[PDB]
Order: sequence, then structure tokens, then C-alpha cells
Amino acid sequence: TVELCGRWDARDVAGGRYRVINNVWGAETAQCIEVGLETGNFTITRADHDNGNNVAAYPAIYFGCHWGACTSNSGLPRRVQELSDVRTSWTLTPITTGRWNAAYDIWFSPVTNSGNGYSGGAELMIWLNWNGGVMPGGSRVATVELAGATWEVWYADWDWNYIAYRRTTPTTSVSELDLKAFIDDAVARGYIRPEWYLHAVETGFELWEGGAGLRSADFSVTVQKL
Ligand SMILES: OC[C@H]1O[C@@H](O[C@H]2[C@H](O)[C@@H](O)[C@H](O[C@H]3[C@H](O)[C@@H](O)[C@H](O)O[C@@H]3CO)O[C@@H]2CO)[C@H](O)[C@@H](O)[C@@H]1O
Repeated sequence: TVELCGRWDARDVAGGRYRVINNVWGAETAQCIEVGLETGNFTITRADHDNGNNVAAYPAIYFGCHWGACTSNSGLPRRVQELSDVRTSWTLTPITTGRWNAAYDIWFSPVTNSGNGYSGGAELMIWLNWNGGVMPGGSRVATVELAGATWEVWYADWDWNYIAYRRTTPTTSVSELDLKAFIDDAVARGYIRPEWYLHAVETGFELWEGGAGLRSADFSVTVQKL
């Protein structure tokens, strides 16, 4: 494996299909992750974070295009209305300390260029596990049954629509989770427009405080067009 401690360190994995990023975007506190280059599996080996109410980092693995950097032949970006199926699998190892979450982060925007972010788009999160009392952004607007589980729907109207689905009870893994189900729900709520593009499907850990010991494994994402 290889260790990445750099703030914006990254590594292509799984033959280029996915990409792992240390992504310490909100703090100067140290953070390293040990990455398996074939699977993209990684363990947070070090996290000195103590960022209070603000996220310090989001080490993650993704499929598609993150701020312009795209994985290989992801078939993304692609219009929501042109998607017929979107699936993902993941296995996380929680810890008992720190303030963090284990969740998907999925980006959408009206344009195909993501080099400058997703302003005017949407950010769809799916929280599977957490600790330290951390909470989603915005406020809970509903609780709905989707893709085999029940989720609290949190919404925040920022520069882009922030929609977070928080499982009513924590879990440590999903196998072929029907991501299109969450996407359709956000569209029905008018939080995501069908014309918008799906840019990337990512999962990892939003870290506020600590985080060492968390592990991301068995990542998989597939997208089927109409
Ligand atoms: O690396 C390229 C660009 O990265 C930008 O940082 C972003 C992170 O890459 C991204 O993971 C993070 O996503 C946040 C989201 O903003 C927040 O609303 C949500 O609650 O949590 C997500 C995961 O923690 O967003 C940041 C910034 O939006 C840099 O800002 C940019 O300079 C850099 O080019």
C-alpha cells in the first residue's frame, strides 16, 4: 500500500476506475491515509483534526469527476434524465471516538465542466454511520423509505442544493445500494433538476475531530444510461 499525507494528495486505483483523495480541504491539521492501490481501500492512519463545528477534511474514494479531475471511462458526467440505474457498494469500519460521519457525497450541476465546482447544482449525501453527535447541514424536512432502508431527509439551500439522507439507524455496509432511488426522490422534491448532470459518486468520512482508525473498503459504483 501507499501512504498519502499531503493535503491534496491523490491516487488512481482499481485500474483507474476510481480515485482516492486525502482531501483535507477545511483545515491545516495533519492527516494520512494508507491506500490499497488495487481496491482503493484505505484506512485513516492519522488525523490530528479538531476543527470544531466546521469540517476539517473528507478523505474519500470516488467515481467520475471531482472538480475537473475525472476517473477513467466513468461515463460521467451524464444527465440525470438520461440515467436508468446507479448502484454502489461499500464497507466501512467505524471507530468509537472523534466526531465524524461515514457517508456518500454525490455531485450534480447544470454544466459538464466541474473545474470550478458545482455552483447552482446539488450535493446529495447519504450518511451510513457517524459519531460525536455530528449532524447534517440544513434541517430535516422529512423521513422516507428508500432503497431498502429509512432515511431522514435534510435540506439546505446554499450556493447549491444540499440534500443529505441520514439512515434512521447506522450500518457498516451496503451492497448494490440503489442510488437512483435517492436521486429520484431529490428530483421529486425539486432539489435536483432532471436536466442537471451527475458528476461524481464518492464516499468517505467527513472529519470534524479525530478519525484515525476509520476504514473504507469494497468500493464499487456503476452507472447505466437509458
Ligand atoms: O480539490 C479541488 C477543490 O477542492 C475544494 O474543496 C472541496 C472538497 O473537495 C469537497 O470534498 C468538499 O465537499 C464538502 C461540501 O462542500 C460540504 O457542503 C459538505 O457538507 O461536505 C462535503 C465533504 O466534506 O467541498 C470543498 C469545498 O466546497 C476546494 O475548496 C478547492 O479550492 C479545490 O480546488
